[PDB]
Amino acid sequence: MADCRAVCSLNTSDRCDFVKRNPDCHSEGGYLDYLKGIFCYFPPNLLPLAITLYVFWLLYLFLILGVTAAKFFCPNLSAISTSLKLSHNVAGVTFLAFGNGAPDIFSALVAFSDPRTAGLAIGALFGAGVLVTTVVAGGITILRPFMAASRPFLRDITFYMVAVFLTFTALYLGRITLVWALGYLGLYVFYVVTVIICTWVYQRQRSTTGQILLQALNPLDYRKWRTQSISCKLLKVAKLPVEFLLLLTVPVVDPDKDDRNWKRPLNCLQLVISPLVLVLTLQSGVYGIYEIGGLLPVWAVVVIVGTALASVTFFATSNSEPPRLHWLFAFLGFLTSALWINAAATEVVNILRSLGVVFRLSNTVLGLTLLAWGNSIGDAFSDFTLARQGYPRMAFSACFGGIIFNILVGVGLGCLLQIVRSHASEVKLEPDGLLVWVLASALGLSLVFSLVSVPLQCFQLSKAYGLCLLLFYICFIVVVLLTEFGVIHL
Amino acid sequence: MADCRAVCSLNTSDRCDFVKRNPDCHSEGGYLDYLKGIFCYFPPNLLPLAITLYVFWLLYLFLILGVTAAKFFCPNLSAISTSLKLSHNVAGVTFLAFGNGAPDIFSALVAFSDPRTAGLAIGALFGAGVLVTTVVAGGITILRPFMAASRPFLRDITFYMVAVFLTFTALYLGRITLVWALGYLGLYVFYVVTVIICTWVYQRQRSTTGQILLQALNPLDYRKWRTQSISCKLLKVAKLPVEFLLLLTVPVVDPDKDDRNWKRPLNCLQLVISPLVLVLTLQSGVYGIYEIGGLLPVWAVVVIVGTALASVTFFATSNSEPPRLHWLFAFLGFLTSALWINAAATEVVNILRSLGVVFRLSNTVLGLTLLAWGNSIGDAFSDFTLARQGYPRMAFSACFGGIIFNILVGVGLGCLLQIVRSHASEVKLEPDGLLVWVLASALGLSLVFSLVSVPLQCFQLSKAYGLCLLLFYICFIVVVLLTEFGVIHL
Amino acid sequence: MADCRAVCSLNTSDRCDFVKRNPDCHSEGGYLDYLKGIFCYFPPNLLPLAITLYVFWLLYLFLILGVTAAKFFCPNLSAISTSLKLSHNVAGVTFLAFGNGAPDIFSALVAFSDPRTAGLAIGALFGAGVLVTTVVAGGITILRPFMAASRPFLRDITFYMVAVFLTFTALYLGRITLVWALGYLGLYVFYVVTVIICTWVYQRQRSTTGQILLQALNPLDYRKWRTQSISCKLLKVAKLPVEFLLLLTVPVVDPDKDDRNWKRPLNCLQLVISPLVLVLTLQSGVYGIYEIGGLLPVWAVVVIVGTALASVTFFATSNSEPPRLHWLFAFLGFLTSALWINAAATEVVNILRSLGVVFRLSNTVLGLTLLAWGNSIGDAFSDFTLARQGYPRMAFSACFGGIIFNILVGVGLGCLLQIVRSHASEVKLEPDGLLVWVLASALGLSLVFSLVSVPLQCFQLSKAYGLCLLLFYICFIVVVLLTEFGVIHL
Repeated sequence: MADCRAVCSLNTSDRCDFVKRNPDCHSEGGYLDYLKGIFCYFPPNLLPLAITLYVFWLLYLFLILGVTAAKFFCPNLSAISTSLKLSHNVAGVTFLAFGNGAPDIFSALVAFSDPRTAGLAIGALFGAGVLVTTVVAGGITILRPFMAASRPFLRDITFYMVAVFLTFTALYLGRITLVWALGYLGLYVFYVVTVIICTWVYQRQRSTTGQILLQALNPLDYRKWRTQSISCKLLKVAKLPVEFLLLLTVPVVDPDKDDRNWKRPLNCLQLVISPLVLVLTLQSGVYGIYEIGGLLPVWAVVVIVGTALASVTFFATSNSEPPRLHWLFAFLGFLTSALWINAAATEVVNILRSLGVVFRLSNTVLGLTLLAWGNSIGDAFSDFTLARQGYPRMAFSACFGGIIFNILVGVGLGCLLQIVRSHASEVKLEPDGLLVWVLASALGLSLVFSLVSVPLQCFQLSKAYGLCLLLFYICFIVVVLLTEFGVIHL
Repeated sequence: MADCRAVCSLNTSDRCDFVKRNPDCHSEGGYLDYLKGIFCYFPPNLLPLAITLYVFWLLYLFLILGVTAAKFFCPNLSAISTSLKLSHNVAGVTFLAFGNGAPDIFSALVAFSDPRTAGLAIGALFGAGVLVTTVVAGGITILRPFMAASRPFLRDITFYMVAVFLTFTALYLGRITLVWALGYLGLYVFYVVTVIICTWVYQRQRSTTGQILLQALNPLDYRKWRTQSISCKLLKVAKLPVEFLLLLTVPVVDPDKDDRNWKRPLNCLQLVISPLVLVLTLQSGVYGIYEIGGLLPVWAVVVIVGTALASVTFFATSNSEPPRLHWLFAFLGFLTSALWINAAATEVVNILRSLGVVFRLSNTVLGLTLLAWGNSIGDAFSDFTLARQGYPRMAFSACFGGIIFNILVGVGLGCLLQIVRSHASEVKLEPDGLLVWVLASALGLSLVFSLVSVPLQCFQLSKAYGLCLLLFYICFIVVVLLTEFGVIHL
Repeated sequence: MADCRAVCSLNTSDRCDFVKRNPDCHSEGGYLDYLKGIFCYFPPNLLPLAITLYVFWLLYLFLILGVTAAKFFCPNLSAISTSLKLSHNVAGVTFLAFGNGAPDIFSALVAFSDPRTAGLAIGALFGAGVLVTTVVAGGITILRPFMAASRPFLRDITFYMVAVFLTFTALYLGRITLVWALGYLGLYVFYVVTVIICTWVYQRQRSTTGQILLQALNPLDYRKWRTQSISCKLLKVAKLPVEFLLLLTVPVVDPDKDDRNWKRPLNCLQLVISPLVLVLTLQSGVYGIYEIGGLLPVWAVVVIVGTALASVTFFATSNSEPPRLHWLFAFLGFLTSALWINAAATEVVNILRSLGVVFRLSNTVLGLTLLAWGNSIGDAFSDFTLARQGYPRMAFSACFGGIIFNILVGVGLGCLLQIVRSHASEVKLEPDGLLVWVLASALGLSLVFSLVSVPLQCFQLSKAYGLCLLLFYICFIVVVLLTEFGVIHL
């Protein structure tokens, strides 16, 4: 079984056949085989043509994540937070945490499925934790200075430190048993229960149709369209199709407007469209193709129920006033929106992974540097967007809550599933070199620096904190890159 | 002669006898031993519980240093500074320097008594210097931004750099003679004389009884007691006994009040209590028990003289007006207060040292770290408290004056005493590894960074300076810890 | 051929003869042989007194660069910028860039003349780039906070990154051909053309005699002279001769005054003095003595033409009103002033080089530490002075424009001249150790940190950016020094 990279040294005539019968280059989770397109479709003598196009494609992806987070994800999450009268810390700890941590948990599971890649998975988790706790927090503090909550910050950082030290001990022992995974799950459940109980205790003390449908689906404001410059007009033309598709798919609820963005026919159609998208997209449509008893597919029952509910709500409410349950739509407008993030992020990885092969690079770098960046690009986008809109407290609290979520839930679930499926009494962790311990030391240093600096700063997070964190991360990345290339021997 | 740690692998029945028979399991400073209590006094099984108790004890110690510095040390020192019309720089250079540097000098002497531990002593001095010049200054600048005096800062940093480079040369030569120690003493005397002369030259240019006694000893304000929360009430109850004892022992003079905290009967009793405490505590009752000619003990003459003076001042002054020499009491209220710091700090070390055995570590690096932290914990407390109260200039100047004091006086006195006692022509310094030179390079880097940054900042010390110093110290500590564990081979 | 340093171990009687017949450790550029003066002139038994004198001399040099930049260079450059209505970015990109980069280009040429020193030359270029991009920018931001232009900053940093990566690739290949040098020259020409075109496009969118001569040459204001303190008076007395000489030599044009500093007789004499100085200075007289086919010397024609022009302008204008071409004088008042910088900087190097020969100074590294500092001392002085006067944008833009200038033009011209003179098809670059790659990684890290930080800061360059850069540079210098002395083995 020759390596996949050997297709580069193999004759151009047989490269496509080698790919068709070569494994170790068929990552999934995406939708398009990029290596296949490079090596079989586009003219063999235009290698670069596909390349530059892909680069452009990559840039287009960074536009999509720029829009979905700016217009639909953050406003829906803010409406959810306002409707339930939740504090910023609680919302950041639970909702943004789940939305930013689901892909990381899925990647951790798919990596823990193979005992060989357990070290790669734990290293990727540590790298993502380092990146989020340093660079995301730094940008959050720099973009919008603010004052953080003292008690929730101390509580969250203490819980995160406990979780990190438990993971450190588990890695040092080189093995994880059933008891460890059960303890991780119990610790996360206890953290959530403590959040809810403390928040509750603190809360007690203070005491025609068609034209409106076409207009709602029009993303172009002609009055605004007329006054833009040439570059702005071109950017708007580029953004138009994806914006129209997202408007068609993702509902939005904004409490800042008197009408609360109520578009009765559009919302009724979305009540059918969004669940269908969810079932047809989750797990790449495995549940969509699933048949209930071999007679009725899941998607058919889904569309039937959606159409029934849409007809009921169409005949139940009027155009003038939005129903009292309108905020529930925001929940849907959240969930689907989060999905529109995740898939996009996956595609970004499918870019970085592939082009990489063109220039064979070390996994001691591909799996630890680029994989964590691809996993946390959605978190970075969402946190920066929320910081710009005017909610720094929530994003800053999520910056630790989400990472606690990934570490605890991902490690525990992966270990439990590996134990149950393989019927093994333990899962063995193989430490691949000293780079894992370097990552661990960097994470510990970042956590200690934050815990020492923020209370000493009287909880007024200025820009110097973020700038110093940025310097630290850049220096750490440079040190790691120098170590991998053999310049520094440890 | 087996190592003391071997008591851990030895049978539980003979552990107490093993501790008793070996004098090396003994530490001089503490009023109370700890390893003996862990082994013999406690039930062998309840080993964790006792440990937790000690942890609690440690926390209680951090409370004591929190009170003595906040209520008695800093106000007395401020009254002393105001009475003599001294500038902030002068007071920080002399008085706070002596008060924060006496334990470091004592430790340096007790370490230089043994030629083997000379390298450990010089490394501890360098580590304490690094910690004070970086972390203490960083916290001082972060807690309260201010504008520092340019000329005294430049003078102090130049003198400190000269002293550090002289120590560097002495260490490189690997030997210290009588001439070197005499030069160190002469340099410190010249520094003090220059301070006095320059300060003098500048200003010339600019041109019933019982009820009051019981009330003075009551630390509880009932009106204030009623309005505190449950946690605050519990904290006050915990602080009450030590506060009462300190009020009984340490006089305080506050010029901010009209009466200047004049409690005539309490002060008269303190005039006898404080000297008795000084003689009975200094050198662990060493001078404490000595007898004058074998007939009259020192403490008896002390109490006789104190009672005579107390009777004289009782019959000499009235309750209405405080005597013109009242500020002299502040001097006493300073000295005893400083002692109340030092002993406490020692106890903290007796915690860190001990528990260490149970989970021993690398004394080579640890001696350098935990020992310096224990020595400088009092300096850190005093400087942070003074910065909070509103005197950043004085603490910032002390941050260099005190370290000049420790380096010069400790090294010179240790070398002189070792030469005189052992009748040797020189004292040999053995460089233990490259970690000493790493410490030296870190100290030099910190000094160069300060000397380049502060003048370039127009002497307006902001928070970024301290935050950057904190990052530097954390990174340096992480690098040292990684080097000691064999991850990085030099 | 024994090394020059061997003169130190050789007998004092033959040291001067050895120097007279010693070809190594020598260099030409200044107007003095410092080693000859140390080892032959001053009494052989007074090694130190003379050394101290040189130290004083060095300090005097730092005074000269302090005056010429403060009084004549920056005001003339500001007048040039104001007269042509140039933006700050354009002026910093072209004029200050040439003035600060001419000596670096000359040193790069004189180093590329020898194929052995190509690695030393490229390392010196990288070190100067690192120092300017970090420390100079840090001081510029700290001394005067400001808001930078976004688009020119992004453009300049992108061009600099492209140039640095091209140099990285050329060094990795270990060879430079004619095509590479021609591409470097074409890239610099394209950069200049893009600057001019973009700048042009933007603005289109917005749409008796004797007494006055003696008074002009008097640098002492008696009214101001009377009120200074003793130290200030001594400093003024020390500065008087060089100030008088510079007033005699360098014309100055200040648009802030109504008369625009018009001194008709002094300017007429300067019209002859300045060109004569230029011809009989640059190239240390190299073109200085060449003859016109023996028909006449160049200096004679120069003084004849200067006297003719001076007579014409003397008979052409009056004392009351300055001519419309007066701003052209500023151009001259710029160029000669820049020369008064360059020579001084060279002398500084002739200090550092020499005293160093006395010591066992290194070169592998030192040739890159002290040489870059000596080359960029003029740039640092000019940028700090311009930042103090109130033009931070121009100096900050020059901080990248000038370095682009040195890298591109110096490398291209050196390679082209070496190829043409030696008739070789390529120039071979020998990488001397890993320190060159360490320098490259440091430069890349600094550039990445700037490109990530400045846009994230909303282009409001505060003091924390500069302070963090200063910390980074100090740490990097300490790491390099530790690596060279064998403490850290790579």
